[PDB]
Amino acid sequence: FAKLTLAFSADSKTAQNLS
Amino acid sequence: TTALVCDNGSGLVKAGFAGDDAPRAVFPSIVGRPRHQGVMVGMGQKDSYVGDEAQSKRGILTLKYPIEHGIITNWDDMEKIWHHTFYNELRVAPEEHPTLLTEAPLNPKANREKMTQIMFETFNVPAMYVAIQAVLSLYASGRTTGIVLDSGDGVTHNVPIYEGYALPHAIMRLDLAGRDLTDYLMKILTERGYSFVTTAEREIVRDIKEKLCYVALDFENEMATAASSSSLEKSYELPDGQVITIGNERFRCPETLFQPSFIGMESAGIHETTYNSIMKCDIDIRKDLYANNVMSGGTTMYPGIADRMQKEITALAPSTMKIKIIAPPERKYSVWIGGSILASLSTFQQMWITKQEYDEAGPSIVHRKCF
Amino acid sequence: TTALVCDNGSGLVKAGFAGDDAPRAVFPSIVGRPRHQGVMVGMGQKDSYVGDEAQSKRGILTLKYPIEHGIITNWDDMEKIWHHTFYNELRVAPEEHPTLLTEAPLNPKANREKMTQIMFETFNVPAMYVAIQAVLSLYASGRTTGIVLDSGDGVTHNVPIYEGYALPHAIMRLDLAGRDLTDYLMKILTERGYSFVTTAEREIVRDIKEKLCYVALDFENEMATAASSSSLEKSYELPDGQVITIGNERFRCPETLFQPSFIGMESAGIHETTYNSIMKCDIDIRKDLYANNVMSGGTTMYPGIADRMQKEITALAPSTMKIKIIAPPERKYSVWIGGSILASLSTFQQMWITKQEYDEAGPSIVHRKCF
Amino acid sequence: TTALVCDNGSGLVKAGFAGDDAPRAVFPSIVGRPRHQGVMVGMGQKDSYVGDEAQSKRGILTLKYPIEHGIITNWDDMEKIWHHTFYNELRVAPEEHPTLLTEAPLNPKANREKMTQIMFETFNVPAMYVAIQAVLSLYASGRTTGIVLDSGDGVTHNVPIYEGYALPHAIMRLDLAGRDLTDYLMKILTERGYSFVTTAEREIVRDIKEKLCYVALDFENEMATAASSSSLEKSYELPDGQVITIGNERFRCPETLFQPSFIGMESAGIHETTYNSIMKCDIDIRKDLYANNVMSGGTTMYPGIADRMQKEITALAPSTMKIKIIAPPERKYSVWIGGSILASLSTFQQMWITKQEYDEAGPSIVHRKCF
Ligand SMILES: Nc1ncnc2c1ncn2[C@@H]1O[C@H](COP(=O)(O)OP(=O)(O)O)[C@@H](O)[C@H]1O
Ligand SMILES: Nc1ncnc2c1ncn2[C@@H]1O[C@H](COP(=O)(O)OP(=O)(O)O)[C@@H](O)[C@H]1O
Ligand SMILES: Nc1ncnc2c1ncn2[C@@H]1O[C@H](COP(=O)(O)OP(=O)(O)O)[C@@H](O)[C@H]1O
Ligand SMILES: [Mg+2]
Ligand SMILES: [Mg+2]
Ligand SMILES: [Mg+2]
Repeated sequence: FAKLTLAFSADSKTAQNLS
Repeated sequence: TTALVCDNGSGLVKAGFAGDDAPRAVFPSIVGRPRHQGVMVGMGQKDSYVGDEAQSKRGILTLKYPIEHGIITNWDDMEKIWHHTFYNELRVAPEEHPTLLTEAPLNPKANREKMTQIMFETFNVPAMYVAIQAVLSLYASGRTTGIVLDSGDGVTHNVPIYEGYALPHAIMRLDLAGRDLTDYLMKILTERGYSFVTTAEREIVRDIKEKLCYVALDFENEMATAASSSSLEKSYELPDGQVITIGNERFRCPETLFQPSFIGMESAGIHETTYNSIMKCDIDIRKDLYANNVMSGGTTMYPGIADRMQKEITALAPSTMKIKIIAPPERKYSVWIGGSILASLSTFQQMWITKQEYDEAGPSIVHRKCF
Repeated sequence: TTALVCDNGSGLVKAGFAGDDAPRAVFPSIVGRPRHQGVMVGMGQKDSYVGDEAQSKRGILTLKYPIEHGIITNWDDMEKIWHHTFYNELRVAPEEHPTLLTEAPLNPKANREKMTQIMFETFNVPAMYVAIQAVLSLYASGRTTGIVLDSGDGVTHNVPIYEGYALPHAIMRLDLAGRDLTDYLMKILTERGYSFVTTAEREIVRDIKEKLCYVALDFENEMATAASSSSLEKSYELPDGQVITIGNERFRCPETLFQPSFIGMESAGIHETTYNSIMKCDIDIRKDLYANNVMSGGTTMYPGIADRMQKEITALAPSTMKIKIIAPPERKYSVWIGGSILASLSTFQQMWITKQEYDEAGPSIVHRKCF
Repeated sequence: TTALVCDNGSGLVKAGFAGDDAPRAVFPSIVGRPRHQGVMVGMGQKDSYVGDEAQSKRGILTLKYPIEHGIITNWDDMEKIWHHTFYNELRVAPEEHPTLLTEAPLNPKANREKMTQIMFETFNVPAMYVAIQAVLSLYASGRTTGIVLDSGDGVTHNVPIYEGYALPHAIMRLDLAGRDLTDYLMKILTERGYSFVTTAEREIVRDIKEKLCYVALDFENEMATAASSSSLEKSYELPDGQVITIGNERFRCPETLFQPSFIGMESAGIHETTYNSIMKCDIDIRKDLYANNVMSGGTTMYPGIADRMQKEITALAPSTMKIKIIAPPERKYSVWIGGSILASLSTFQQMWITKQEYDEAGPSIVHRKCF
């Protein structure tokens, strides 16, 4: 009921291609 | 804050800033996916190519249009189009910039609902608006009254406006535009011997239609001319270097716009659609719609269409009325230019759909706030 | 831990490490067995001779090639080839090094099954992998797109790759390469009075083919030139001391690559095979592929082949295309160099077939894991 | 005067008289030419063999197909096909007998031009007509409404007809049929070690496809069953006496008809083609089209195809529709049987294209008169 009240309250890419 | 105008048309996304004269980012709305087997490891192998990159690498891609006849079918693809046109083309943050979108009339409402929900939850804005394209075209024409035939790549719609009062019972929608012309050109190019079956070849046939096709003034005389002598024939070079030569198919492809029964549709052409949209209006304003036939859209960019439209409406109208087709040279981007009017107007600043109004009213304020 | 690259071609095993420029061990894959009555006891007599030793004592041996047209028939001989190239040529432990092997396209699957079985059970590895040779050739050319004509000793295949995406329906395979040219030169060297019928004499005719032969630019004009004047005739010295002299057979032997009907085959030449493998691809990418003809293998090491190939492709293609052929001077071992590209890549560490996956799935995981 | 029906298919010519149940002359359309050096003088050595003679002596011949995907490329070879099928098989004078022909839909028009020109000039008939094969299949089914999937050796086309009224905007052509299946079986037979490269071997692989292959009801369960146990494996005897044994390749060969991406084609299978051709039609005829799926052609002669087609269409259609695949046992020749209907009708006699109309209007009346 407390959880219901709280819940519903109203770069790597360029280095790869080079290598 | 400067605003954004992003015309999400069926064929070409036209996006850019407010107050400008020309659209900054014009790119086609296709999403490409690789259909073969990759053998080279690495190399930045993306699972999807969006836009002009999908135009560039198109020999190994399947291209999917997210929009068909003004209705967004695939929504993740449309999210990828919006992500590309915000982050890659414009390089803008949508959390600090307003956005005006254009929409065809007589659209299903859930398209507008999911457009509003994606624009307010995934690319969440301070404000956005959804407008009618014909009102923006009549803004860009510089006049208050007029009938607008707007024909993009999926939707040809006629909307008349008199003194800023649109008549909603005279709006006439026809689902015939340049993608159906592309498919009919792919159908009739196989008569001469040239076969185009894949989605990559649709762009080549669309480029043939954009470069070579034109609206005939008289279809029977042009067919007799093309049957008699080979003066109307024109040549085009394919990307592999082969040269094709086409004849009467230059003008048979836009003739579907005046005769839909070539592609099996029962409905009449655009000239009787415009004439019935005129005759559905009240009797005092029809003369003021006879002299202000504003054309827009890229499909009205053929260099024979205004004289043919004037001839057909002058044949349909009574003879004591002046027919004047308003055909600006910049009618291709014109709806975007109308957004660049309407984002810059001082009276439009109270007509934004704000984020607090959306969070208060759910996704239901877009029907009562817009048209 | 460095990897191993071992191109097991039909004629020459090219083996070595990864990360190195030159192949460390290049030696032909022959197994010699004695065919005469041994009369001296002792003297280091061996029941088998593998490699250059079998090239050294080839007058008193029968030489067997374990690989014919990419398909290994005798498997104990292939085990002796692998044991010689691991323990004697390279002198390394195969239990502590991964080993990449190459393969012709459209090879039978049971060859890959028995290769995986012998690599995991007789010469048991940390890992192994089976790759395509044309991908390594396109790695050695330094580009991403291109069509590869590889031509070793048994298999000549055309593989087109665009942006790292191979087209598996456009791969073409022809069983015509330098061993068939050596047998055709053995057939036509009996025209001038020189008889070569043994397997020892095939090495001498292969040396004549390697040293003196060249590709004519035009076959009919060069045949008329050789028939008219004795200017193209060259002399070669046999190892016993005899001197032979040959004329038009310098350019009749590699003409069979451009004309297979000399040796009675229904298949077309390598230029029409390259043109058909280009024309089987999609129409957008062909302008790249005409600019990126990549040749590899020792059979393309004749000093007349690139100009003849450019003339034939330029005659076949339309005139608006730039016909470029990339033929590097180190194209004899470049496939191996491409293996030394691929095994030293950081992204290739995840694509190895381990011992544990082999013991899980049997010797059948190499079909689903590789190409 | 008894008419003639000559279905010039892509793989097999089927010719015969009208008023007959079975086709009299069924023979494959190949033109053979000898590729070897004839050494025995005399003995009636013909330079070309046409038809079953080309099947008889095929070890020393290169066989050429004059028709590729419904489009006749080589026209002198097609004249040899027509001269053989008139004078040798049927043994008839062409100038005293009318001859209906058949044609694939969406054919290039110059094929029809040259077909009419050779049929009116070389083999000068009194009258001829060019029709559509699917209308003949719907004639031979006995019904009036229905959608026809006709799949031959080059062309698989779907044509819907309701009450004698075709819908030409829903005709869907796919260039994937039994020659592509024969080439795909030639590609996948090399996994087991059997190599088939020449055109003589293509007849052997086509005979293997005709005898042993079948359509799986479910592809994945059949693949798991063939991978698990060797119960589906079958044997076949080659003409040299070697025995081959095949497993999953019995059902991997026609599975390209339901998944074209095996051979690198972007388009969807024949079931999605049939469903999209049904959904392209008007709505009120659709219940008549779901209940009358008529199949014809030899490519629909596998013994699993009707249940798979019913399962796929019932998966695609809504659940309240009665799917009924009409699969007669005589569907291999059924198009010819429909020609035997249409040549024998009393109302067809006014619809002949005469010699006098040809001489009046050139070779251009075949577009205006036929469909
Ligand atoms: N110059 C031209 N001539 C003929 N047709 C054109 C021309 N320019 C564009 N088109 C057609 O118009 C369409 C573009 O119109 P547009 O309104 O920009 O489409 P969208 O906004 O839906 O992408 C394209 O699909 C193209 O086929
Ligand atoms: N310089 C050369 N000129 C002409 N032919 C050559 C030359 N070098 C090698 N060859 C021939 O080309 C063939 C291809 O060599 P290679 O691809 O290394 O064979 P494999 O790798 O299959 O053993 C060799 O069998 C050889 O006969
Ligand atoms: N029993 C069979 N099973 C599967 N395919 C077959 C069988 N018999 C014939 N075929 C295929 O049908 C083709 C012949 O079709 P055909 O009657 O010529 O159609 P079309 O006349 O439209 O070309 C052949 O190429 C063959 O591959
Ligand atoms: Mg638009
Ligand atoms: Mg090699
Ligand atoms: Mg047929």
